[PDB]
Amino acid sequence: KAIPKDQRATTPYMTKYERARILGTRALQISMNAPVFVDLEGETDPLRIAMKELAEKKIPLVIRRYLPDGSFEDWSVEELIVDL
Amino acid sequence: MDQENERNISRLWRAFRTVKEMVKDRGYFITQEEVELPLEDFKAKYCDSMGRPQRKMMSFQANPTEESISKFPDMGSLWVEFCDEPSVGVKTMKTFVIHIQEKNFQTGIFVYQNNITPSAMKLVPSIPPATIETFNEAALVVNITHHELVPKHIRLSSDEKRELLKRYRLKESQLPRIQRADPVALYLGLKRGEVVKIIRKSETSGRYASYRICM
Repeated sequence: KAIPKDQRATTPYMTKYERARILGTRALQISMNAPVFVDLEGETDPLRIAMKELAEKKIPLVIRRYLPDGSFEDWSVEELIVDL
Repeated sequence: MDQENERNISRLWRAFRTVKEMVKDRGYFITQEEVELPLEDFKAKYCDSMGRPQRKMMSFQANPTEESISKFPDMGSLWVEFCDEPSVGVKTMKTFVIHIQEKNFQTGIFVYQNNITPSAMKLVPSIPPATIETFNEAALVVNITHHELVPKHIRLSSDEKRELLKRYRLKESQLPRIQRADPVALYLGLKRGEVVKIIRKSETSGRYASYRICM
């Protein structure tokens, strides 16, 4: 039921799961001829590209982490600290 | 030569200590000294000239501590009762069920010997809001809460209780449970709907605190 960008108690870090699904969804779009936001310095494999987009923080996605009570927090991929 | 009666006095004495300690943990003013009443002083201060103990005079009253009242305001006084009759009867309990109700005692603890008549047992729930508790001496000869495996149980105030549910954002049904007739809940006179913070040692972290709501 929405939670202000402030008062977020959830981890600043990306979960292995979040990352896995983000790399999976994004790779699906790349494989379907969807535009890429990172300079393709050779890479051709969609996932390999998706990963490059994650590092350079150019994936316009948002994770809606729901809490067991129904409420939820909204974190942007860009915002999430990636270290797994 | 004092045969059975000898080691029979020691049991009434020990159980008396458990009742003192129990009342103290509930939040009533009691001297550590009184709790550690040596056996010999007991045999004197509570026994007649024959070797037999007079339970009638062991009974006492307990008052909430200043500290206890700061959290639980509705905590009135307490009355403990040691019945001289082995098997309590309806006529015997009635006198008790009235004593409490009369002196406006909020809680009445009835400590009996062997057992009580099922007839008399159905005389407890009959003087709201004052509640009456029963304890078999045998079950008090030892304080269970003094056992390694038994961690610290702390009755929470309705305040803390609200605070608890608010932060973890939980329904009452989502909290771990503890049976009403659970030995420890019986010890702390827990009432349905009440929450207890359980502070236990952990080999994983230092301490770990869990919660249980009395069913």
